[PDB]
Amino acid sequence: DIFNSPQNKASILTALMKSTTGDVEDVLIPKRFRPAKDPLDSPQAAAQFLKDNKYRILRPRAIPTMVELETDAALPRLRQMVEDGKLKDTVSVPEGTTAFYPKYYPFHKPDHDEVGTFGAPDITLLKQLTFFLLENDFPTGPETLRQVREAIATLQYGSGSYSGQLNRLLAMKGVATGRNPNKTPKTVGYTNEQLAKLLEQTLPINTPKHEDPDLRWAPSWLINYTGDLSTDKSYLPHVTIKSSAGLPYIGKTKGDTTAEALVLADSFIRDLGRAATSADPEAGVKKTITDFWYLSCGLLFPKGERYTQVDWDKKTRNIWSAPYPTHLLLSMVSTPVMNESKLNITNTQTPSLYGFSPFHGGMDRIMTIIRDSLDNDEDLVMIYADNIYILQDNTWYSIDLEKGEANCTPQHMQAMMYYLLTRGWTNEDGSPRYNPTWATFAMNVAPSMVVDSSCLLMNLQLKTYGQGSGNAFTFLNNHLMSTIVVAEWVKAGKPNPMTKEFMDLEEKTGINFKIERELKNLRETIVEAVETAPQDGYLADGSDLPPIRPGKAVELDLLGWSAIYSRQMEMFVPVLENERLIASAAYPKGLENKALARKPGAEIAYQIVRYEAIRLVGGWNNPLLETAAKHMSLDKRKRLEVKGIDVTGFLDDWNNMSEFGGDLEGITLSEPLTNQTLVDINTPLDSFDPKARPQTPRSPKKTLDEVTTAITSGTYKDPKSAVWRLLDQRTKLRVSTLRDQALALKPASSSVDNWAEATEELAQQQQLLMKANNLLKSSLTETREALEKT
Ligand SMILES: [K+]
Repeated sequence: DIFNSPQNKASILTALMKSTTGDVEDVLIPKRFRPAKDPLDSPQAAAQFLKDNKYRILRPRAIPTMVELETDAALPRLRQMVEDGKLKDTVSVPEGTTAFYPKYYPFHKPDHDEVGTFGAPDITLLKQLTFFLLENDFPTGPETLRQVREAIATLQYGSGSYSGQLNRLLAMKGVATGRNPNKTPKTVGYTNEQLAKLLEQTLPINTPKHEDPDLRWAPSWLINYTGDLSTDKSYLPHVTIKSSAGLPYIGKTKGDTTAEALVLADSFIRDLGRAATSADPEAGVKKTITDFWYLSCGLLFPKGERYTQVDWDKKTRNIWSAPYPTHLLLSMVSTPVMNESKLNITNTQTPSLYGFSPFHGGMDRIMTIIRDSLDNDEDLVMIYADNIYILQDNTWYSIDLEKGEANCTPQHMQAMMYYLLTRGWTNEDGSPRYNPTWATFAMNVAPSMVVDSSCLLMNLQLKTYGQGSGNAFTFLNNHLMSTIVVAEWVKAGKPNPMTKEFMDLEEKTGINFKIERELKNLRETIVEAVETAPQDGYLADGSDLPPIRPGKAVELDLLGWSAIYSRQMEMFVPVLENERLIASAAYPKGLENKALARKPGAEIAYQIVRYEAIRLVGGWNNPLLETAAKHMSLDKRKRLEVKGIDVTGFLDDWNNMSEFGGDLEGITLSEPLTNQTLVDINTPLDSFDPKARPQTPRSPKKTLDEVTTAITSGTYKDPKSAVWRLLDQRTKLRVSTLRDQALALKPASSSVDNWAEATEELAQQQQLLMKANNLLKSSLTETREALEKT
């Protein structure tokens, strides 16, 4: 026995403990990340950490124990549903004689003790990329491989840690109260009417459909159930059935608690309305607020993201999981308006990017606007929640509010409520599409329920600094804050984003922000993108292959998208920003959709979806990534065909299972991705003429620049409409005045004969009584005080 293939001889100690200590490291494959043990994973350690860092911990409040009530007694409008056996005959409500302190313990995965399939990097793809690189002469191949391996080695998809969540809360407090403490719109210098005039341009809205119910009813009254499928309708917002119910139902989904949410939402709105018109509105309103304190406390859910391994315990984004009744009531105000307001820069003369999709010509419409602005030597601004985009001095600037939500004051949300109730919930005659009860909830209570309220982590009831990220108004409040920053930029004579004059806008507004991207020589970059467009492959000559040499991309990072010029379509098309593309390839999310995960059909289809989606979003233009992902999806498809396993239904309706499912609803993945798929996703319904875009619904002819100029002159301090004047006065008057405020609104709300004249007289009357400083107190402060009572 001579020349036998060597086998590793090791000590019995090594053998016993299965040690790889001696073994040669395969630098081609990164080791799995194992999160450290978390020292802040106990209520004692977490509370001490927060105390040491001067973070406010509230005196804990208790929720009454659950009591069973008859569904038909609690929800009389749904008696028929109970009778038809379609709805449970009992509801579990917090009306007990005893009470409990709520506890929320979220799961953080992976963790020190569990490094499993959740958050696993795509090592199979890494191996496929490696092998395809050996077999193919792709000039961009080595860089693609390096990038995917580096993302696997440095990032981690998962739900962070308690330390990450706690450190994140500190960062939010610092944004809100630290270097640049928050400022209410009034402190900055804006009245609710002045802000509404800016929002008419930055966030154009339409009124809800005339057939949509006004804000006059208890939520359950918007449910019409008879049994007749043709007439059965809910006029309420839609909900994510598998999402958390929030307080007072920890561990339950919205699906398990819809009847309970309706009972609680009905009760809160009913009690509030009665209290407001009672003999003592202050005592009654404060009692209702205290009784339903839990409707203002969000479960501090750790957000799943592709975090950096080194900053695993330094930063974990949180989702402020709003109580289902609060969510329902807030959504009743925002959704009917927003559903009718998908107005953005591609379809309306507005800087708004609300409802934007880069697909179906969207990216090309943006590129046309960018090119025209560059040609006409004009500045350009675009706004999307906490994202600001500025085109000035042949440069594309991406400005993001620093931890956006943390900059929010209840007054910012109150101004948004004013905008929605004046511009949205209004009839053609100027009369309100709401009653005093709804104006009370919307204007006086709602902003202090989700802004500067509280959250729950473990058994700790913690202060929330700013607005709760994930609440129904997150986008709207963030968009209003960006509007203030942009308005201040215009006022300051449009200082370049790289200057101190631009950075000084942080103090002027009390809103923290940072320049995230500076894309220099824009005009030249766009020219290069067109010139370098390949003649070969997908969207070039139409063949089902990636280009040998991909063209230059205009790296706008416009809501995560870059632009590529297509010779076949003679237009710019979106491709997911490189860094996001690589991170999604390295750390794919799993089947993260309800019970869907238990459906073998969905689980199986997902494995194909996962690779098809990575190709669709931009992988198609990365020769190595397209080659490997195509191979993998085809292999999976072939196994199914050979085995006779049908998942076509899940492949057709794939959108629900992919982080990329948005907008791409009309595309099907039952057939493999081809050049047609790419043509289809990029096909516009209509040709584009920027000059043909309709102007904003309100103040059409006016631009944001014109409105800013008017505001600096002291214009729009007060609305002309008496109905609107009453709503602005509502923001200044203390809760004890609610019964009298209800009387001032009743004529316009009831649309009585001569309501307009009556309202004018009542508004002037109210205006006079507001000369008494004793009557002047923010109901938002009164709400917070009542919510925090023990
Ligand atoms: K701030």
